Amino acid sequence: EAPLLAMSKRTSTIHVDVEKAIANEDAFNARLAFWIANRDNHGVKVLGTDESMEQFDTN
Amino acid sequence: EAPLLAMSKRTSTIHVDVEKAIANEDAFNARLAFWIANRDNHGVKVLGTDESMEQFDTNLADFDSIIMNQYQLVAAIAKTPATKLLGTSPKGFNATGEHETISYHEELESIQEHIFD
Amino acid sequence: LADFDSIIMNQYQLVAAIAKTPATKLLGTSPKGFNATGEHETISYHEELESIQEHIFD
Amino acid sequence: LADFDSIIMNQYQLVAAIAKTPATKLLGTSPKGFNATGEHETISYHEELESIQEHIFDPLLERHYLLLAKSEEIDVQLEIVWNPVDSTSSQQQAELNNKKAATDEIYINSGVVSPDE
Amino acid sequence: LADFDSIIMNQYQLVAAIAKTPATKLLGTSPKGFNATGEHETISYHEELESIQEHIFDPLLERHYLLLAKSEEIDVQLEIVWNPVDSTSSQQQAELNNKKAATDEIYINSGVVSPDE
Amino acid sequence: MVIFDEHKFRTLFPEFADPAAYPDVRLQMYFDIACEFISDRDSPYRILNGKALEACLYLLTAHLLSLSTMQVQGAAGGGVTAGGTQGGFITSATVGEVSVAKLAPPAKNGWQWWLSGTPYGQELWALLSVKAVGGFYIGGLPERRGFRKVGGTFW
Amino acid sequence: MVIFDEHKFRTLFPEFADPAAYPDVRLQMYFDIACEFISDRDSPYRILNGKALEACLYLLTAHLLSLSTMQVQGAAGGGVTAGGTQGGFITSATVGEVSVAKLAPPAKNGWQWWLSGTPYGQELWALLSVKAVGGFYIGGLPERRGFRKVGGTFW
Amino acid sequence: VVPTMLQDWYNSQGFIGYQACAIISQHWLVDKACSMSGEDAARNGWELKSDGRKLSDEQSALIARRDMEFRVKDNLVELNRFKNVFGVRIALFVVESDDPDYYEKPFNPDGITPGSYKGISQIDPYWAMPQLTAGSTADPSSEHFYEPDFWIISGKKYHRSHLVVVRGPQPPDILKPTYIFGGIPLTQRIYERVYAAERTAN
Amino acid sequence: VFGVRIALFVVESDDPDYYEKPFNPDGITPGSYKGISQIDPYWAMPQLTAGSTADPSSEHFYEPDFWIISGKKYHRSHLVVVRGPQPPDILKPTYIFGGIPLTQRIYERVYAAERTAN
Amino acid sequence: VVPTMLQDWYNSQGFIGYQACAIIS
Repeated sequence: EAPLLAMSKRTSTIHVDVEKAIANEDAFNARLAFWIANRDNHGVKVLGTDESMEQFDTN
Repeated sequence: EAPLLAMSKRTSTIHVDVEKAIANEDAFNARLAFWIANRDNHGVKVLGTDESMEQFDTNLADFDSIIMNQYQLVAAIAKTPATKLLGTSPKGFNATGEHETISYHEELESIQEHIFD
Repeated sequence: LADFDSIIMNQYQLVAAIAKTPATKLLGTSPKGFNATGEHETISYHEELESIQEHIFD
Repeated sequence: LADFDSIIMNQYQLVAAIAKTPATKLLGTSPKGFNATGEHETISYHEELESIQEHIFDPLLERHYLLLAKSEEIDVQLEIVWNPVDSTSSQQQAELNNKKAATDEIYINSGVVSPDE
Repeated sequence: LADFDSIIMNQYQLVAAIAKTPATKLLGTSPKGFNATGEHETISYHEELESIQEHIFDPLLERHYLLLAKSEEIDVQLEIVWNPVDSTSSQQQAELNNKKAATDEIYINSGVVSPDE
Repeated sequence: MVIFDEHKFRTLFPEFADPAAYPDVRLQMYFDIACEFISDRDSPYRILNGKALEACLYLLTAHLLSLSTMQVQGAAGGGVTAGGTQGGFITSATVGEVSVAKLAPPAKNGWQWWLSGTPYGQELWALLSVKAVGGFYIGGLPERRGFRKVGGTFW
Repeated sequence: MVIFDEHKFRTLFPEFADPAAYPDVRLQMYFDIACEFISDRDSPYRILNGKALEACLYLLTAHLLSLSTMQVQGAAGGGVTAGGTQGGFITSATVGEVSVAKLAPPAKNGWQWWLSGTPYGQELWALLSVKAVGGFYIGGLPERRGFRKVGGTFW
Repeated sequence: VVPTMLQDWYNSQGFIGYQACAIISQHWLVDKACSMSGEDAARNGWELKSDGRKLSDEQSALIARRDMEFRVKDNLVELNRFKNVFGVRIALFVVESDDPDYYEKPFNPDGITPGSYKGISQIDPYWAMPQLTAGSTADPSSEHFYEPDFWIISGKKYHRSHLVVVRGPQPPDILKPTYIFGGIPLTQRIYERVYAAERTAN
Repeated sequence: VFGVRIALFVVESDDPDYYEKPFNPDGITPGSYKGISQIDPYWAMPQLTAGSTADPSSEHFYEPDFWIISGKKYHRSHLVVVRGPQPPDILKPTYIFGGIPLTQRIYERVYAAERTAN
Repeated sequence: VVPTMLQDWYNSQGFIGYQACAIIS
C-alpha cells in the first residue's frame, strides 16, 4: 500500500468554469495536456480569476 | 517517483485576467517568457491588482523510507543480504552483522553447494 | 530544498548498487545518512567481484 | 538560508566524485554532514589512484632510463621500483619500523634470513 | 540571524580550500559544524603541500650551495637533506625517541647494525 | 494583419447600412483603432484565431462606431452638448409610466465596464469570456520524458 | 516626442470640428498637457507603442477639451458660475418624467474616477486597462542557462 | 499469468544497441562504473609458478620483456572495461602463418611456427559479426548451442577457438540472438538511473 | 587537463629524417640524450596510415602512427603518449584520437558547485 | 530502444575542445 499510495501521493487540481470549458472541450484539454506534458518547476501557469488551482498531498 | 516528482516539485501559478490576456496574447506570452528565461532571486515581478500569483510545493522526505523498505523486501525474497544486493544496508536499518553473515555465508551457500554436489 | 539531498544520495546509492561497486569507490564516500562502509562491504567488493574479474581475466 | 549549505556541500562532494580525489584533499575537509573520512577512502585514494598514476608514469621513466643508461657508457640495464605512497606520520613510521625490526629479529633468531639482508 | 554563522563558516572553509591550508591553520580552528580536524588533514597538509614547497625551495638551496661551496675554497661537493616537519609535542617526541631506541637495541642485539651507526 | 471589408460588416450590422450616415473611411478608421485594443496578428496557436478574432474585431468597431454616432447626434437642443454624453450600462430607466430595471453586469474592471456600455461590446465581452478558460503555461521543459513510467512509457 | 496635427484629431472627433469653436493652439496646448499624464516617448519595448499610444494621447486630449468646454460654456445664467462645474460620472439623472440610472464604474483611484468622468476618458481607461495585463519583471539574469536540463538543453 | 502492464514494463528493457552504448559511455558515472571494477583486480598483478620451483632468471627476464612489449596489463584492463561498456568483447591473439586460410581451422596448440606470437588485439562488437553453423544451431542438446562458431571481423571469419570471448551476464536462449549472442550491457543497466541521479543533482 | 599529452625525448642524430623510422634502441650515437619535452595537443596533429586504419583486426587500429608537431612527423614509437579513459572506436576520431578530458568531465559540475556556494 | 530525450541528453556531452579545456583550466 505504501508504493501504490505513493504513486497517487499528490493530487493537484484546478477550479475552471466547466460550463465554459464545455463549449470548446478541445482547445482547453489540448492546452492542459500540453501543460501536463511540459510540467516543470520553472514554468508558470496562467489561470484566470475565479480559479483556485489548489493541491493536496498524502503523508 | 522521487526524482520525477522532484522535477515538478514547485508549481507556481499566476492569476492573470485571461479575457484581457487573449486580447493581445503575443506581447503577454513574450513578457512572461522573458520572465521565465531571466528568473532569478533578485529580480522583482510587477503584477497589477486583482492578481495573486500563489505557489505550491511538494514534500518528498518520506519517499526514501518507502524505496528502501521495498529494496529490503527484494533482499528478503532473494535470501541475499541487502548489503550484497543494494550495495549497503538500507535507510535506517541496523548495520549488518554476524547474524546476517552466518545466515548468508553459511546457510544458503551450503545449500547451493549441496545443490552443486 | 532540504529534501533534495535525500533524493540525490538515494539515486547515487542506487547507481552504486547497479555497478556492484561501493559508493565509497564511485561517489568518493558513503552517501547521505547511510551507515559507514565496513568490513561487510570490503569483503563483498575486494573479495567477490574482483575474484569474478580475475576468473574473467584467467 | 539554512538549506543552502546542504546543497553546497553536496555539489562539492560531487566534484570530488568526478575528480576521484577525496573531499579532504580537494575541499580541505570532509563536507557538511558526511561521515568522517576513513581507512576505506584512504586506501581507495592512496593505494588505487596513485598506483594508476604510477603505471601511467612507468612508460616515461622506462624510456627515460633506456635512453639515459644505454646512451651513456654502462654495463647493466636498469629497472625502477616505486616507493610506498602513504605519507604517514612520524609516530606511525616509527611503529612501522619497530614492527619490521621485530619481524627481522624473529626471522634471524629462527634462522631464516641473515642480518646482511 | 541564526543562519548567518553557517554561511560565514562555509565561506571561510572555501577560503581554506583554495589556500590548500587547513581551516585550523587559517581560521584558528575548525569551522562551525564541521568534523574535527584529524590525521587525514594533518598528513594532507604537513606531508603533501610542505614537501611540494620543499621541492620548490630545492633549486634555490642547490644553486646557493653551489655558488657558496665551489666559490670558496672547498674540496668536496655538497648535498642537502630535509628535516621532517611534523612539529610534534614533547611527549610525542619522547615516545618517538623511545621507539627508535627500541629499534636500535633490537637491531644491535640481533647483530644488524653496530652502535656506531 | 486583418483586412477590413465593408460588405461583411454592413450585412452583419444592418443598422450601419447607409453609406451617407456611415462613410467608408469612418469604418476603416474605427477598425484601425479597434486593432489597437485587440491585436489582429493571426496565429494558429492563439485562443482567438481566424473567424473568432475577426468577429471580435468587427464587434469592437461596431462598439466604437455606436459610441461615436451617439456623440455626434447628441442631442440636447439640436446638437452636441458640452462634454459629450457618457456611456455605461443603463441599470434602470423610466419613461412616462413605463419603467425598466435591468441586471447589472459583473463589471469588475474598467475595460469590462466600458464594453458593457453598448450591446456590441456586450457580445464582444461574452465572446472573450467564453474563450477565456484555463489559461497558458509559458516555460517549462518536458522533464517527465526522461523518467521511465508504468507500462514502459517514456523510458 | 509625438507630433500632434489638427487633421487626425478633427476627423477622430467630429464634435471638435469648428476651428472657431476649438482653435488650433488650444488643441496643441492640451496635447502638451496630456504628454504629462502619458509620456509620449515612443519605444518598441513599451506596451503603449505606436498607434495605441497616439490613440491614448488623442483620447486624453479629447477628455481635457471636454472639461474645458464644460467650464467655458457653463452655463448658469449665461456664463461661468463661481467655482465652476465639476466632472465625474453621472450615476443617475432625472429630467421631467424621464429617469436614467447607470452602472457605476469600478473607479478605485482618483485617476480612474477622473477618466470615467467623461466618455473620452472612459475609452482611454478601457484602452489602458486592456493593455495592462500581466506586468513587467525588472532585474534578474539568465541564471538557468548555466545549468544542464532535459534533452541537452542549455548545457 | 503475468499482467500486461508488468509484462510490457519488463519487456521494454531491451537491447539499446552498440552505438547507443558507445555514445552513453562518454558520461562520467558509467565510465567510472565500467572502469574501476576489473582495474582494481588487475592492479596487484600476478605471479608465475610453473611445475618447477623457480623459473630460470633468463626465462623470467624474457617473459617480463615480452609482457612489457605486449602491454598485457593495459589490454586486460581495457578488455574488462569495454566488456562492461558493451555486451561482449573479443580478444584476438595475432600470430603469423604461411597458410592464408589459417584462421579457418579450429585452433591447435601445435600450429605455431616458433617466433610468431606478435601480440593481441581487441575488436569492438560493431566491427565483428558472429556466424552460426547448422551444427551449432540445430541441436539444443549440443554444448555449443547458440555459441558463435565463427566471427567475421574484416571479411575473413575467425574461428571461436582462435580468439578469447568475454561476455556479460549471458541472457537466456530465446533472446540470446537479440543481444547478437553477447551479454547484457552495463550501459543498458545504468543509462536511466545515472540520468535520474544527475538530473536530481542538477 | 586535456584529453591527451605527448612526451617527446629529444635526441640528436646526423640524419635529418631521423624521426621517420620506427624507434630503434641501437640508434644512439652516445652522449646524445639532451632531455625531454612535453607538447600540448593543439601543437600536434596525429596522422593515420592506411595500414593502421583499414584493418580492425590490427592491434594498431585507430592508433596514430605519426604525429605532425612542427612540420615534421614524429613516429609513434619515438614519443610517449599518455591519454585519458580511451573512448570507443566509433567516436575515437572525435577526440582527435586522445582521451576524455577531465575538464569536459567537470566544467558544468564545478560551475554549479561554485555558483551554489556563491 | 533508447528514448530520444535520454539519447540526446547523453549525446550532448561531446568533446568541448582544446581551447575550451585550456580556458577552463
